[PDB]
Amino acid sequence: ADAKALDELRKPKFSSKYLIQHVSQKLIPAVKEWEKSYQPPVIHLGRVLSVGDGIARVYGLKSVQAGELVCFDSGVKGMALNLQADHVGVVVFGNDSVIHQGDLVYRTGQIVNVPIGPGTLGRVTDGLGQPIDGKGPLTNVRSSLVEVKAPGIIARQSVREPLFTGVKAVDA
Amino acid sequence: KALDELRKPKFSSKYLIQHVSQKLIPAVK
Amino acid sequence: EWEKSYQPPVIHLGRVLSVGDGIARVYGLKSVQAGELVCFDSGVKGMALNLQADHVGVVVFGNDSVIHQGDLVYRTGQIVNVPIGPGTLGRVTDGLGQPIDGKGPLTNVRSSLVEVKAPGIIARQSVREPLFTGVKAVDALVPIGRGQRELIIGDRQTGKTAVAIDAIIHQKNCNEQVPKAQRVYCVYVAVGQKRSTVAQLVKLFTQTGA
Amino acid sequence: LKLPTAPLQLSGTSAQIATLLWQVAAKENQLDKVQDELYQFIELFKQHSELRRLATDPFVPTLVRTKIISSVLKDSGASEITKKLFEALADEGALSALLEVTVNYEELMLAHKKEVYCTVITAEPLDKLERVELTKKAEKFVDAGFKLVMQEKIDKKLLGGFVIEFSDRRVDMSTAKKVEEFNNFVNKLVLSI
Amino acid sequence: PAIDAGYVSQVIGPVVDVRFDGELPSILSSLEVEGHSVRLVLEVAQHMGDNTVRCIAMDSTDGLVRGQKVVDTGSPIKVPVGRGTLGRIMNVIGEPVDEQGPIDAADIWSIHREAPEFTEQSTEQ
Amino acid sequence: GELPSILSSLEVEGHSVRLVLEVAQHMGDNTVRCIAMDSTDGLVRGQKVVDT
Amino acid sequence: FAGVGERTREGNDLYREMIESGVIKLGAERGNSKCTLVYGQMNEPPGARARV
Ligand SMILES: Nc1ncnc2c1ncn2[C@@H]1O[C@H](COP(=O)(O)OP(=O)(O)OP(=O)(O)O)[C@@H](O)[C@H]1O
Ligand SMILES: [Mg+2]
Repeated sequence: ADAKALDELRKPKFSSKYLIQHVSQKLIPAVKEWEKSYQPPVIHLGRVLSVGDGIARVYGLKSVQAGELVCFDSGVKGMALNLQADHVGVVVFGNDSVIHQGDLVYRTGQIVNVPIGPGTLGRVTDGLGQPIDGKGPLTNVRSSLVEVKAPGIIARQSVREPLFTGVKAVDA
Repeated sequence: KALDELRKPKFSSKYLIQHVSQKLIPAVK
Repeated sequence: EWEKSYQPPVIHLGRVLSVGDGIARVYGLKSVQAGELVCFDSGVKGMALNLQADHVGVVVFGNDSVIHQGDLVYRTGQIVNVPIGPGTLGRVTDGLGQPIDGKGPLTNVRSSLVEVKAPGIIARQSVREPLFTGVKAVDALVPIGRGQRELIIGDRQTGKTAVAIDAIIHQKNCNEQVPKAQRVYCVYVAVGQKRSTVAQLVKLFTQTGA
Repeated sequence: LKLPTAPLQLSGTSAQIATLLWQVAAKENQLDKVQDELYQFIELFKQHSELRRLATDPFVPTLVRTKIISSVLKDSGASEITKKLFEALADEGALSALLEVTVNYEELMLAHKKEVYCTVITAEPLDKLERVELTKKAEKFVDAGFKLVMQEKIDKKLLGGFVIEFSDRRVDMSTAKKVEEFNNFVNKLVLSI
Repeated sequence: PAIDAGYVSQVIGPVVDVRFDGELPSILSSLEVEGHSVRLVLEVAQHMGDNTVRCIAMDSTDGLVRGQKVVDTGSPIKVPVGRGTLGRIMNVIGEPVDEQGPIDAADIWSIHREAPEFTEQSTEQ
Repeated sequence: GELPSILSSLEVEGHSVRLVLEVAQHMGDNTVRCIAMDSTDGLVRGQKVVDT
Repeated sequence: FAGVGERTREGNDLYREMIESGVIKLGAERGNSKCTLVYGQMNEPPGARARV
């Protein structure tokens, strides 16, 4: 059953078309009577195959980046951890009880972001940068990746200045 | 290649032939 | 007589399905034996260990970097063997008997299987004659007869090799004094050690004469 | 019951359906009506994307997937072996097993016309008598009432003789290896004297 | 340009699978990924079996898409060696990370080789 | 049809004691996995299960 | 000095202290250096730390 024997099945080798021509005129009438039972097909969007343990398996999402924010139609964010050949395993930033099998997964097009800036100063945010202090959205702010690589050897210098704790045992 | 979606099958049943044999055997005259 | 009795064997082939971590899964090789030497077309050998219904699992005697997907692996027809005989004395061989001391091929030697059935009840006799270790903590308290397996167990750097090396060195001192029939020929198998540690031992064994 | 013996013993769960498909098509003498009906369906998946959506898309309901397949195959004289197979593969969502059944249906079919393929590599191209003396060598390398076809290639790295390649074994009665098998025999024997 | 240029088939953290349409790279070969934000080389670890190699990323894989073109360099990771590399800082793939310009090299040796043989050892203390 | 949400309650139709299942995960292929709040002895494959 | 998976602060400390020691010379006197540094420190992904 090797691929040398399977890629011979690319080229046609039937030499008798009495069933190709028959069902090609009955297939499209057959599919047309079952259209309210088809979910619309999904290629660049996603559809949830399995959800449970706080991990969703998402069919589709043909052009997700590894480790980017996906958005379920429930409004929950996820992060595409492993892109597999057939599905995408996302980890759900929130409660997985609101994600169902069959739900649309939308792509945000960005690796996982938080709002950074001067306007995030003062605020109580959650693990994803969404504010929970109740005093509005974050303004005067911009998105930055949460998995930046640390600066290398040549981007650093020695530690020279003191950070005063105010704790007497510590700063002594 | 447009047939490359079907090259690798995976099944929902370990006992798939025990269902296939219950439909192919009564196709015999 | 060789040429008048000569047909070349059919060589059964196999394709490498997948390869990695020193294991090659092989399609085909339908007449390979369990525990048989195979030969990859990269020159590296292998041993067919688990013969599954769809593939053969082959452990690779060497570096698996030269094996690709779809490489041709041929069976050799033979269970794994090594050269035995007196021509192995004095030589440093590798795990399959090929000499690594750089002194040419093993002359005066004969290939025998490495997995032999151990001698049974009717082939034994009582262990009665002593093997002198030369280590007097051993030969007084825990003495060793000829035909007896004795464990040297301990932690690291507690002197387990030194008990073993002194058994080998002492046999050289005893072999110069006994008749030819009762002389002890040592074999030291060094598994998983450094190559520097092994080159220090053949330096000691050459200097002692062992 | 009593089914015919399949010529080959194969692997599982897609090669195991194909040897059952071969056995009910050997009972009904439909071993080549079922084979090209497989070959039509291989071509049917290439042209219709909604027919191969019934094999890859996991969100197609199983009541849809078995009713599109049955209502499309109800006519055009398909074998009852075929339209029972295809509703069985659509019941379980195993319609994507069909490239792998067709490959194993071929190997059972080619071992039923004992036709075994070959490749003979020689040094220079053959005579018409060098062809006839060679099959007399080569049908003693197939162990039944099998027929060899042949495929003739050349290699002057061989010094005469031939190499027969059967895609699962080769036999090298070329004299280029008979030199090396001679030399290593006398390079072993002068070291034994 | 079509064959010996595979595509990213699946990404699981540091481990990438690339599918090559023909002529798989050897195990320990280096593979460059085209279109990444940084230079991402992948060292081939395994041949998975269906024209797929399993390889290890020498940098981060956040950003890899499942169709991304992967070229094979036909050799392992080859780093600059010599007296020109003295006083420089290199990373895993031999790039200078000290901002002192390119490393002039006597040779570019692959980072994979065997041990010295048993005849090559020196027993002196 | 549509699956119950995770942590939804399911009641098994026709059983000696009221058997309540709580949906633990969506397994795929239109199956949910449930943990029972009572004994599952006497439960038959194909018994009707109502989503609350 | 192969730094495999250790602190990047320590890579900067050794590099700077080798420049003031004259073990590493920068600029046109680079050839009079005695040490070359290879660094795969603990911020690297596990493929880079497995090969450095
Ligand atoms: N009887 C002894 N008298 C003095 N020194 C000894 C003796 N035995 C061993 N040593 C010293 O102790 C060290 C450990 O010995 P040895 O190498 O034999 O231990 P080992 O059990 O082989 O350890 P490992 O194989 O774990 O390295 C050696 O350097 C040896 O020089
Ligand atoms: Mg030791």
